[PDB]
Amino acid sequence: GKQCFVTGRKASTGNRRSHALNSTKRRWNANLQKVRILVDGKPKKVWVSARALKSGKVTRV
Amino acid sequence: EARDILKRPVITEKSSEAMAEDKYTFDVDTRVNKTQVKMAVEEIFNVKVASVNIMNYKPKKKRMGRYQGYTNKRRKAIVTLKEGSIDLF
Amino acid sequence: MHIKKGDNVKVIAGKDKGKEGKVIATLPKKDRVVVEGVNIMKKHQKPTQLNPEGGILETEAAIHVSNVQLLDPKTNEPTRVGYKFVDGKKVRIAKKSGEEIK
Amino acid sequence: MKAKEIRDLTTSEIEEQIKSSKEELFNLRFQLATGQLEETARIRTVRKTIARLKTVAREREIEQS
RNA sequence: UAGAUAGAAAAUAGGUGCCCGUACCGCAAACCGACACAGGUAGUCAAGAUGAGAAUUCUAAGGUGAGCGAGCGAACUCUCGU
RNA sequence: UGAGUAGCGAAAGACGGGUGAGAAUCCCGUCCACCGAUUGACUAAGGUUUCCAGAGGAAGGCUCGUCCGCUCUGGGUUAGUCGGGUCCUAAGCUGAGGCCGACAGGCGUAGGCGAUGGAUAACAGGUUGAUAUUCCUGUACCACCUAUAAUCGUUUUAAUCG
RNA sequence: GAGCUGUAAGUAAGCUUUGAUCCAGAGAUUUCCGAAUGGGGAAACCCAGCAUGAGUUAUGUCAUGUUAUCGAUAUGUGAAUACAUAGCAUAUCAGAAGGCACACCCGGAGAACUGAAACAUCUUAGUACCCGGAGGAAGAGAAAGAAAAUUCGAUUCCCUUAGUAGCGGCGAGCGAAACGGGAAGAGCCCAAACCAACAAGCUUGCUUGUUGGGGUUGUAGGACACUCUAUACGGAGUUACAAAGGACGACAUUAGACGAAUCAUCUGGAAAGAUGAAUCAAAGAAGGUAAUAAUCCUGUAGUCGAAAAUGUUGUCUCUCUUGAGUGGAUCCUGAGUACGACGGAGCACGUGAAAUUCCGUCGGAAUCUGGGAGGACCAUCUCCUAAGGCUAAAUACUCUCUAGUGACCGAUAGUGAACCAGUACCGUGAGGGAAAGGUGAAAAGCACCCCGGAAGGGGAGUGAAAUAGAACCUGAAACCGUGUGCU
Ligand SMILES: [Mg+2]
Ligand SMILES: [Mg+2]
Ligand SMILES: [Mg+2]
Ligand SMILES: [Mg+2]
Ligand SMILES: [Mg+2]
Ligand SMILES: [Mg+2]
Ligand SMILES: [Mg+2]
Ligand SMILES: [Mg+2]
Ligand SMILES: [Mg+2]
Ligand SMILES: [Mg+2]
Ligand SMILES: [Mg+2]
Ligand SMILES: [Mg+2]
Ligand SMILES: [Mg+2]
Ligand SMILES: [Mg+2]
Ligand SMILES: [Mg+2]
Ligand SMILES: [Mg+2]
Ligand SMILES: [Mg+2]
Ligand SMILES: [Mg+2]
Ligand SMILES: [Mg+2]
Ligand SMILES: [Mg+2]
Ligand SMILES: [Mg+2]
Ligand SMILES: [Mg+2]
Ligand SMILES: [Mg+2]
Ligand SMILES: [Mg+2]
Ligand SMILES: [Mg+2]
Ligand SMILES: [Mg+2]
Ligand SMILES: [Mg+2]
Ligand SMILES: [Mg+2]
Ligand SMILES: [Mg+2]
Ligand SMILES: [Mg+2]
Repeated sequence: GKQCFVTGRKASTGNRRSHALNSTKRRWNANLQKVRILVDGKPKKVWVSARALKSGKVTRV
Repeated sequence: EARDILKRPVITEKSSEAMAEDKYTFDVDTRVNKTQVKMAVEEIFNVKVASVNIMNYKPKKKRMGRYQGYTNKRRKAIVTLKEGSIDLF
Repeated sequence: MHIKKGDNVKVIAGKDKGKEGKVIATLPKKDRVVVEGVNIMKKHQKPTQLNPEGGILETEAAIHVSNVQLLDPKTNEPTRVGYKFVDGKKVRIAKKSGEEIK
Repeated sequence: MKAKEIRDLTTSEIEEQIKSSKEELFNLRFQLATGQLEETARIRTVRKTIARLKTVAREREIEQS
């Protein structure tokens, strides 16, 4: 139950592939970072993706 | 509710011996307590109750033809009178 | 049923075909009727029962209602029955004479 | 007693009638238990009388609201 | 002790005190074993003679004669004695 | 079919008198034998009416059956004090918020539940076909309530509760 | 409209033309458990708080109501810590929860046996199973489309294209779409530019934010400027396009009513059969009646009917609401987006020359002289206008109700279950899971006598039949008996 508080960015499923094209299930996890932002006008430590943090679009306070 | 607390009198050999001892046996609502039984008897028969003993009887297996079943579970109270008497007849 | 307790009917089917009699009981759930003197059965009555005397008792057994036919009050012929409404009341009408059965 | 007479009665009269009918039913049950009741249909008659009394009382306390 | 409030009670008299279980089997024919099945089933009590003893043999209190019998008294098989 | 064959599940019975349509098999009696750290008496589980009385003999009972844990009919279990709850907690279970986790969910804090343990007031005798520390007799004890109270208190208190 | 108190017989006591029973609409009651919600708990039990009331001298006892958690919205108070923020407390809410139709839909996650005559890519298969979310349908949907002509003009679904083009250890296998023909059809609302009001920063410049207006696009549209048109005249509407109501009517559903016409003889227990002579038919569907009935019954064709509730509808009401054109100076037209790289996935397409589409990570545009697509890619041409949203119908399925149908079964079949079956029985449990229909037209179900304790039988009687006597229609075979001709 882990996802980006801002965008909902979450893990997905797919395959690991060998050179012989054998397939096993794996996940791609989001690059979430625990940051303190303003939630409902109050500070709160939430999970935010690096991309949602990129370009200062989220105010860390 | 007293007329609901008391269901019917019990008429058996043991119950008749008890009546000789001034003890009256009733089938009572399965949910009531000893105190409610005492109060109901005092209200209905205008007697003074010395004490009440009470007991539960399980449903009894009973058969009729090929159908198996059970009797109703019973709650039986035995009321010892302090003053007065009860005429069941 | 179109036949009713007390009606005078003719038996049109059975051993008693041709007999006439009074309807003394009806069984709506079985579509049967009991007619005086019709369909006599001999039942073995035990004297040991609540009736001291016993033996063979003869009594009318019920007959299927479609085996009896109402008699026309005028012509005394067996007749089917229709219904009219007179001042908001249903009246049984003999289909042969048009009279009112009752 | 039928619903028409019950509706003729007043609320206090309905309650008193319920009390007396319940007392009668209790006495009937005790006679039946002791083996002194031949007229057993009275039990059902009184039970339905009580039901009708309570039905009319409920109708009144509903229509008041 | 922090706290609470005018009132507290040795005694005397009187009164109130619910619900569930309670039968019966329970080293067993009633429980677990498909059976009225030589198995299994925690705990308590447990007399006399003998004896170290709760061993041994015979008895007490108490309980029981075991849910097919009657003959015969071969081989053979089993259990037992010489 | 095998075949009226294997079997009929550890053991000591005998006789008399009954009953009955019927008796080795039911009842009663006498004698005999068996267990007796027990085949005796309790009692926790488990079972769940099998308990008692009257009646029955199709089926069940490894035979028989007049009998039965079987069939039918009607009965039988009584508590302030016994065991459990209205007391306590162990392991363990659960678990507001909370932490974690694709979902489902997992973990876990306060808090709860939870005896196999702690606390906790009644004993002897009598009595039924079938219950008894439960009914009855006698004599007790515990908690609470109402009234009257020797006595003590009467607002920093000082009796009292805590 | 005359009987009735279920299966279900009996007895009893009763009810009913002053209208029972029974049928349909509406209403009342509706114990306890169960999401179960005062707390607990081994479901159907136990133990409480608060308020009010009953009862007692009082206690004990009882009755009714209320008391879970989360969510949302208010109110009060408010730590470390000053301000106030956790927190805490109170109030309101037809807010949520749980169930299921083993179906259909969307999504998360996702096998293996198997096939490839082995096996790993591949296949089975995005299937089974699990989980979340629904709805009566869902999903999709008004072109950043399909194409390449006289172009078409949202989506969905059917036929066909076609086992084609392709994909593929180029193995096994996998497998389109466009066009063409059909069902059904319906189109819309925002964001932004700009305008007005309000509030903060107080340049008290005019920046930000809220509300309302405006606006909605490719034939580029809109703002903006200008010119006509109207304050509901008209138009539209609760199926999107805004959202609640009201009146009357119609129809339909949920009980019902009427409804034509046959007699005789023979056989027979009984006639509907046979024979003879009739009749009706908008009715010759069907079932029943003592054997095979258009005319005996229930019905059928046809016609009629509703106090009440429900549903679908029409008209009024109600509600909402301007609609066009010209101009090219300026402005707006969806950004961490499109897109790229790496790693995956999805596209019929297995990374391939791989467009077209999604996910993770990292980088990262343009602004109408713009941007996307036409299967790498560039140019030209052509078609479109992404990065916001809504939308009926044609399509899927059936736990269910109503009316019907079958060259479907007929008791070892058909459901596992024609019958008291998800029962008996088996298992700690999940779970597995049977056997078993037929008297007779009518119960007329054998009075009475005899042997027997009974069971059972022999008579007698009922009945057409008892050789129909109770798992009682027929009654094959295996198998078991008695007697006997030949041996
Ligand atoms: Mg008790
Ligand atoms: Mg006891
Ligand atoms: Mg006992
Ligand atoms: Mg042991
Ligand atoms: Mg020894
Ligand atoms: Mg042999
Ligand atoms: Mg031999
Ligand atoms: Mg032998
Ligand atoms: Mg033996
Ligand atoms: Mg016994
Ligand atoms: Mg025997
Ligand atoms: Mg939680
Ligand atoms: Mg204990
Ligand atoms: Mg005893
Ligand atoms: Mg293979
Ligand atoms: Mg192979
Ligand atoms: Mg939809
Ligand atoms: Mg007719
Ligand atoms: Mg004829
Ligand atoms: Mg026939
Ligand atoms: Mg890639
Ligand atoms: Mg592209
Ligand atoms: Mg090209
Ligand atoms: Mg164009
Ligand atoms: Mg649709
Ligand atoms: Mg079957
Ligand atoms: Mg057959
Ligand atoms: Mg079957
Ligand atoms: Mg026959
Ligand atoms: Mg037969």
